[PDB]
Amino acid sequence: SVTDPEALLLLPRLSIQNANAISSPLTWGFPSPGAFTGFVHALQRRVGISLDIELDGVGIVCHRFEAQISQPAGKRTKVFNLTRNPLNRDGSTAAIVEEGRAHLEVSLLLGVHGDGLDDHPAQEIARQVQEQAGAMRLAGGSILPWCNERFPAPNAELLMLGGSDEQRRKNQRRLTRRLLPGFALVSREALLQQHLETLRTTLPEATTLDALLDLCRINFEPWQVRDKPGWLVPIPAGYNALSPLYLPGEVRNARDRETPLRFVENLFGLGEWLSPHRVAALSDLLWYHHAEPDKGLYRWSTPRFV
Amino acid sequence: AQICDEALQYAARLRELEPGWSATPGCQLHDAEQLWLDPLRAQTDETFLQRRLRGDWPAEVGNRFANWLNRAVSSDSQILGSPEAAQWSQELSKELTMFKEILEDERD
Amino acid sequence: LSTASVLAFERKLDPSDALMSAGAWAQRDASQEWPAVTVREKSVRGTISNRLKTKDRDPAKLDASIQSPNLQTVDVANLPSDADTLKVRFTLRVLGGAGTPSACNDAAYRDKLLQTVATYVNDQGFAELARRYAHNLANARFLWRNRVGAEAVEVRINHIRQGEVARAWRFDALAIGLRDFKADAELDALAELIASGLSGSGHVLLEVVAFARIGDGQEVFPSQELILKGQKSKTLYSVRDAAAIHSQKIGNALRTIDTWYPDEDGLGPIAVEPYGSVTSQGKAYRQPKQKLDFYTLLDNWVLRDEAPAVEQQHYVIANLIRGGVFGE
Amino acid sequence: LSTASVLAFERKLDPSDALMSAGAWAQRDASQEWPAVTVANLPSDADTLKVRFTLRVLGGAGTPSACNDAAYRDKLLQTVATYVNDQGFAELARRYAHNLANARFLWRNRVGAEAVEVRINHIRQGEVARAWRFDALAIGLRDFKADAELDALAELIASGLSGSGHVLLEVVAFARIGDGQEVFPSQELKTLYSVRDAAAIHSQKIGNALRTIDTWYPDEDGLGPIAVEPYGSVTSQGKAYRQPKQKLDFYTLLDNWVLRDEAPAVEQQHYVIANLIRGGVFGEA
RNA sequence: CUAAGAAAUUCACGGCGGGCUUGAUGUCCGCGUCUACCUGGUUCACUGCCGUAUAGGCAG
Repeated sequence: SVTDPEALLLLPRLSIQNANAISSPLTWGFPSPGAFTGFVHALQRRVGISLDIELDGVGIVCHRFEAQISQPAGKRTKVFNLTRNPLNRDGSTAAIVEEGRAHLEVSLLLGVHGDGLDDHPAQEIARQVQEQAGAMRLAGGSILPWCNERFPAPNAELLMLGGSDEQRRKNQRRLTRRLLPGFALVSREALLQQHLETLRTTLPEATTLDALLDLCRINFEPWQVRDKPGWLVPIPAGYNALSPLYLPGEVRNARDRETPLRFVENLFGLGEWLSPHRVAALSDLLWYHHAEPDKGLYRWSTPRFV
Repeated sequence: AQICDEALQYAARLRELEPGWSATPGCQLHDAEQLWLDPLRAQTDETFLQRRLRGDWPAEVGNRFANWLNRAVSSDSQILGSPEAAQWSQELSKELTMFKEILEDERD
Repeated sequence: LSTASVLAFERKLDPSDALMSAGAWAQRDASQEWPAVTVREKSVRGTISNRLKTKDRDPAKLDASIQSPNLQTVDVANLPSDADTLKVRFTLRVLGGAGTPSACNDAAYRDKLLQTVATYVNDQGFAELARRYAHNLANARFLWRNRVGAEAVEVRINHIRQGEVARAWRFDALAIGLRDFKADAELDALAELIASGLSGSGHVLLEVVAFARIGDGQEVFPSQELILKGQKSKTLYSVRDAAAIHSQKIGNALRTIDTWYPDEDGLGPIAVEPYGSVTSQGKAYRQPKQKLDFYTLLDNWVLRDEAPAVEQQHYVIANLIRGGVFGE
Repeated sequence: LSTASVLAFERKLDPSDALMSAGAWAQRDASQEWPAVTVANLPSDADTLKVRFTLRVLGGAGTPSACNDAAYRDKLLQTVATYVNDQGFAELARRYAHNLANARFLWRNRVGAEAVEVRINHIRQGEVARAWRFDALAIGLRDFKADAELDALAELIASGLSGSGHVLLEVVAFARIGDGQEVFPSQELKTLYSVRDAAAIHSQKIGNALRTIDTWYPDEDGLGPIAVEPYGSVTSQGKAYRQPKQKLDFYTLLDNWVLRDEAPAVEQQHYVIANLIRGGVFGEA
């Protein structure tokens, strides 16, 4: 439970068009959690210093999902819908470097820490965060601001260290009315490890054993299907170095000549989509990223979710 | 508990997305759902009660699908006269604990 | 030689539904145009009355339902404000051919069953069973809750031979008891008629009209229907907008002749049933752990030729008279 | 040995629906033909009311219609036997006779009246056997338990509840509410309650004024009688009395006196027996 | 500081001609739904009471 938020912030219903749907070399679907943990850090270096606050955690709640896919004739797999790119200066068609896209309706429980809570009102913070977050892009996709027939959904804020124990189930059961048509994505790292010593029949690794939880696999009649622990998905769970760290000028194709570089690989894990009524406290639902730069581990998870 | 959650999911889907009601035809066994599938509509949808500002005793839904779950199966016979039939009434004493106040807090 | 897997018996003693009618006393010798007791609609509110949920007497759940009402809507049947005697009229048909089943797979079993009932009949007639059915006709028993708290109950039984009355009986039903089966002249004369009907010795039709003087404007109790503003709580049985008792309820009130049990010190008759059980007591008296029960006694007396006690043969033949789906 | 699961009692002291007719005064004993309220315009010729219902006092107290355990059956019947060996029903019967004495079955057609007279007739046939006349404004309605020649009407109901005779009571109430105001019958789901095109009161509302007995309750005796109810509540004034936390309550006083044979100076058992006379599906589990 | 940052699938079209689905049949037989209640909670604007501007005879 590192850096417990003194305030939760609910960016209520963000509508996103053309988000990246590939998300890893192995997975596809809902985009990576590192996109969200980078989005909250891009908020943090635009309004977080001007308000002296700290946006550090993020809760991912997907309300609506739609992918540009199509199922071919005579196959049970999917293929991705594409865009026609511009031509070359030769007049010929360029290569088809395929990309997956998805529409996306999301909610973001942010978590605020600093001393700027105690200087500004709770309504000043929420507008300066919301109207900033309509200038940015989430997963390569445009955050589309509100216009409709209904009313724009407002950006609330709790102060979850404030109140009695009756307010600690009056407040955290008031936001859950605004998160309930969708599902929350949490990190399940203990399941994939306790399913690894569960396999005593074979002695596998975590690669073939995360592939054995994605399955609606069918067991022989002693037919039947093996039991469901929930709605489990594979997620990208960070990065891992495959190179030593380079000095910040000794590659001349970097994004900048002031930051060190590593060549990294992906690092795959397990997650679960669950209704937010199973959630005891909504601060346990937040995504952080910790790094071990002495190792090569750059990863993200939801800690404090038992 | 998954069914108790996806019932609330169904309630939340029908809560939004439906900007009209014409409930006069077609219904002859489906009643007492103004606390369960009805928005506020900025209008007194009362039924000669205090429905619009008060929403208590929600056994018109809670027990009414707690019996729906029991009548999902009737061929189970030898559970009667056993100490394991008490275990089946444990989690239905649990979903009759956690379901009330999340149905009163929407009408205020 | 085994019990057949299919055994069906048609009912003997089949009554109709009982139409309720309302009139004054001493106008009951001219009761051919008395109006029907109708079924009305009233609204009914009462507070909570049950036992409260134990271990849930906390003041959270406590202060919710006890101030919010319970607005029902029921049916009632009442006498009119100028009428103090209920008229209940039905028709009883006695058929005969008691031991002959409708459906039966085996023919050796049918051959043994017909001989067992045919040697019951000539050894001792239907006059004992008919003497006990005539008592339940002679007192009112079919007036179920219409009989308790009555001034006078009078029962008239006519024998409709062709289209007119071949013989009229006339019973004051309260002097005739509800526990004892004492013998009378005109009641043995009715037992003879029902006993000839049960043995196929003539066609028998009976019209039974009971007059119970309960009081002016009071509530009568027709039988209650299963409910599938606007009649939410109680439905009462009526046939062509006239309140009525079910035929099977009257039939239950006639077959209450069973006064033999494994455990008895005087409790009155219950209805003849296999595994002889009372719905208003939750209890079975002929449980098969005691070996006095219809299937045990029937199977012994037909297969193994174990002739029962002479009192239990009456119970077995009464179960054949009521009908049923036996066999499996 | 323990409580059964299925138990119900039947409604003793069952009234009928009280039809209400108007009519002009000085035709009182010759009231064979007074018309009823013909609907919704009320005259000024008729200056008084006429409320008639019949009342049956059945008999049997602790005999259930449908029990479930025979040991509990005989224990409850011997508890009612030890109650009835102690005394008759006459202490409850005089308090029922008190509600019969006035016209408190006129709920709001009595408040605002100048002279109300109640006539109770105990009838064996169509012939009337013994008659009574009481003055409703001049007799009690609260306490002090004192009026002469009402003890015979008490002993009648005590015999009828103990079973010493068939009792049928044919009551008439003349309410001088004034020279033809607009009286108020019961109301169904807004429409006034009728019987045949004549206005009337429900028999549970006529009957609710009859078990308005209970002047014994946890608070002080300054407010008077409440209707004998399990968890004895008031449905519209709002106060829901006789909480099960404290012990004076019907299910507590029934289950501790049948199963756990309690007998201190607790002779206010009249609430429990008055609930058994009310009847109802008592419990169970 | 987000597997970051970028992107026009487009033009045209005749699905169509024909056709015998038949023949036969026993759903029966038995049954107790009961007990209780205050709509004394805010449950459509029915022809005969001299003028929105604060102003005027209600044996309803």
